[PDB]
Amino acid sequence: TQAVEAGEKTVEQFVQALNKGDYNKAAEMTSKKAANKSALSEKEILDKYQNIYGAADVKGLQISNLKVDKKDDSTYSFSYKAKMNTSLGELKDLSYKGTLDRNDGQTTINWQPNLVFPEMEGNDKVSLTTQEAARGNIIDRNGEPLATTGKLKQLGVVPSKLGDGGEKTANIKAIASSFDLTEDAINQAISQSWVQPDYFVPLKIIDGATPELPAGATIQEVDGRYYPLGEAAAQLIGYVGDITAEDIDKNPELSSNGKIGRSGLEMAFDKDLRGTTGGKLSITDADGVEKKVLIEHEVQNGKDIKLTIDAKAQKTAFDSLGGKAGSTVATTPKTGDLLALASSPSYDPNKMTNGISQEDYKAYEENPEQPFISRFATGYAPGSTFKMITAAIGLDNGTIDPNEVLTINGLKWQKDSSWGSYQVTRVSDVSQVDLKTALIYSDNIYAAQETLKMGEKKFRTGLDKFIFGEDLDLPISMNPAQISNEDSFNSDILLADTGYGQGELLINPIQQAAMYSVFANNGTLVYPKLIADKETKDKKNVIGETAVQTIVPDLREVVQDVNGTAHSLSALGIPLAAKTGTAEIKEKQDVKGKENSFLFAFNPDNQGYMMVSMLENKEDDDSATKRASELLQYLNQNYQ
Repeated sequence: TQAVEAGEKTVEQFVQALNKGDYNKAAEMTSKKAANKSALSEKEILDKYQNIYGAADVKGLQISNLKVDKKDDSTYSFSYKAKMNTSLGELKDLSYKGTLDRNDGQTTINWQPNLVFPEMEGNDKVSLTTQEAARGNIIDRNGEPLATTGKLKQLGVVPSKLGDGGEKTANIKAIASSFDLTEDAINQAISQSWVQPDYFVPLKIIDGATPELPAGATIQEVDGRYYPLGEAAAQLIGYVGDITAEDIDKNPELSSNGKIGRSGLEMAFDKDLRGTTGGKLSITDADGVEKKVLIEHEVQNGKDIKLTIDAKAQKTAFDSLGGKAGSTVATTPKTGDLLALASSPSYDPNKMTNGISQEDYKAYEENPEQPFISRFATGYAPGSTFKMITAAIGLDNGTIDPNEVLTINGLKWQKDSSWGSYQVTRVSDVSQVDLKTALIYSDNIYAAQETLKMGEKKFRTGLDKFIFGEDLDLPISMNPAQISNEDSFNSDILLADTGYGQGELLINPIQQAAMYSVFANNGTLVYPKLIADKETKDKKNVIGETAVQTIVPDLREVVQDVNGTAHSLSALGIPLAAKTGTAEIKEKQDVKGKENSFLFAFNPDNQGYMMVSMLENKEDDDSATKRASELLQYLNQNYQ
């Protein structure tokens, strides 16, 4: 037992060194090269594991059922079950066996090639052939492709067929102007270290019709990932990139030859989209004749993924933002289907997944408006649109009488002198303000006063019935919405500011569309849904049906009344309930004050669609309502 336990320790240290890829450390614990001892030297054992385990991308060698006994005077037999991960999947239930040598004061392993794979002997070889899986597609609610694998036209040049001096400069100028390329790029591309005179130097993926090809330019058809909506859905869909050696070390079941999702749904659904590699891992004898098949299965192409997105609504929602900073979310509020998740400004995913320069990529990262942000999944203060929620809560708990008229004088207001210089501000100096008037004119002072009357306890009781703190079941990285930093406001100012939607509230556009769905479901909250096949999930009695039937008619007046803040939408001539909003942010970079513009709108007749749009850090005289008519027409026509 004293020496048997030393043998158990040596075997366990051997598997550990193999598991960690430190093959030299494992080889240094083997007996001398001899018959009945080790079959190879330490360097040859190191090279044997490094070549074989490296070829199969072996990872996570784990053992079990270890048994160590005694065979001779200084010979101890050992055996164990083992499993490992390879580029063809998990190799399970392996029967390893060997002997130990306890000559001096230390115990070594009589290494044999059967400690690489169980049934290897002498100079057996290992073979691995693989077949790449084709990546599945991402499609919209009607089968339109959002992310697909298609054939791309690759424009490139051969430096030998380009010219010598003068005619070479002319062809480069002709190719640069015929395909919209800079002249310095074509010369820099053909002058890279890897280029040889006869090589095909790829320049640009051209889409559509191909112009005339000058001397040296050729078009080659190559397969690659393609995004038909382009930047219009770049943040949601994401992009794929080349797989690196570090990716394979983390997951050997990837294809070192293929693509991996780097962001968006391409990354969230990388496993389902990439499929599984086919092929065979086999042992052969000294000559290439096959002995034992360790792992074998055919290739399984990636499965498709069908979204709730409407490809036309997604493109319209993105285009309406005009490249400004903002986001738009469209839903069918009775089921939660996410028709559109637009974020602006955006990046070119086709350029990212093909060839993008360090300069163009840097321009994306240093852009102050940050096109890489998924703004539909970023927490914002909801803005004064949030009056609807505060009103609904105030109606439910009897604090708010819809017909009671507050008297408000001026554009500023504070509870008392303890607020110091701070005052709640409104835009319209309306003296007599009831609930309907406050919603039509977007009166923040009314909301702030009603919130203070209601009090924190009653206000939080109404807010807690929503989805604050909840993790939505969506394949989009996102933080749960919050009412404030802590469980208490500990401030009348913070309570009042929250009343019209801008204290420490953080609610992303998707979570806003979730909350605001109560007005299209008689007080039932319907959780948003992105995968088409998923089941509708709702939350009942979030606000009272009485509050809905009081507020929605007022929200119609926000559009229909001549002084409603969304009155420009009455030009559509469609049934609309809407609510605009604003939010002031501290900025610090300009320390002048940034203002966000919000729009909420849905069909109050059939509840067929709902929209939440926002402009982040709006330019002067710009608004979300000014940009919404086109999307509202489309949704009203196609979602009743």
